[PDB]
Amino acid sequence: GNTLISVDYEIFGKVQGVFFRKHTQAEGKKLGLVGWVQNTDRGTVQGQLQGPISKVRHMQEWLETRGSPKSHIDKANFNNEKVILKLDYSDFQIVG
Repeated sequence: GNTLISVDYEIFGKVQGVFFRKHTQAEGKKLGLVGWVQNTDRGTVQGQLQGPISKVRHMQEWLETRGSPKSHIDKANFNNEKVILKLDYSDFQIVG
């Protein structure tokens, strides 16, 4: 059992109408992460990532430069980066 972290994310850019949520869920699962992703009312994509630090950090880089193939990302805001006792999530859902 490694040090587990959680981080909140919000992604600004051409991120809706580009299958962003599907590809986020897929990549999170590929990297062994749990959490969630949704569209927000301000046109951004938002969620949390939880998992081992190297895995979360990789997904953070994904969210900074890549996302779904047709998306382009202006900014990824991260906050509430915290060490956690255990995962709060058992899967990675698209929730909104």
